[PDB]
Amino acid sequence: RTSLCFKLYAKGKHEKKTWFESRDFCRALGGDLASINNKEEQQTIWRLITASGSYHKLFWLGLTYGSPSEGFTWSDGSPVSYENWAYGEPNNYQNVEYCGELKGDPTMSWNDINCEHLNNWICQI
Ligand SMILES: OC[C@H]1O[C@H](O[C@H]2[C@@H](O)[C@H](O)[C@@H](CO)O[C@@H]2O)[C@@H](O)[C@@H](O)[C@@H]1O
Ligand SMILES: [Ca+2]
Ligand SMILES: [Ca+2]
Repeated sequence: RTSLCFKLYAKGKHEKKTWFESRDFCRALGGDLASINNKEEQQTIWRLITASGSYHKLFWLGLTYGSPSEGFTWSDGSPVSYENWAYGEPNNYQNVEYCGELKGDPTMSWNDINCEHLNNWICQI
């Protein structure tokens, strides 16, 4: 009753999803794509990664670009109260990168990528 819990969805290519497909999946089970709003949540997700041996994997988070006057937003509506972008990111590479992915290594860094790319994902509930 006092927290959301996180769950990794590491998938082979035949079951990977776009950002929107991943958001729809997490919402259909009663949650949303995961937001990382502070260092505590970052640590919780890193611990899940260490527990699963799911090392060096990339995962969709709930980061998505809104209108120009909103900038990057979290799908769950939470504030962008913490940022852990990789160096130079977000860079909107070739003008087509509007969704955020986690690099699931010890840096736990974020990168904007094309929303239609197939990826693993993380839900919260
Ligand atoms: O592929 C687009 C991506 O390319 C470059 O990033 C590289 C690396 O730093 C990333 O961690 C991995 C995983 O996304 O992708 C590339 O190998 C950068 O130009 C990056 O901004 C861009 O999104
Ligand atoms: Ca949160
Ligand atoms: Ca990028």
